Amino acid sequence: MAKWVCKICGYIYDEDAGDPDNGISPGTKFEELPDDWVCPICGAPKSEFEKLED
Ligand SMILES: [Fe+3]
Ligand code: NA
Repeated sequence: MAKWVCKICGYIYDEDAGDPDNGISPGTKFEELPDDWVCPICGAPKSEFEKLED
């Protein structure tokens, strides 16, 4: 699955890992993260992530 970078701090949201400590099971696509999910490192909103692909 895809990976997304936090353009603030460099955290990688890896869809295969999810974010279970913050309520997100492995395999959750970035689009399906709740609108108010934030970077677990710096708190950046979803708007500050970019998908790692061409
Ligand atoms: Fe961040
Ligand atoms: Na933190």
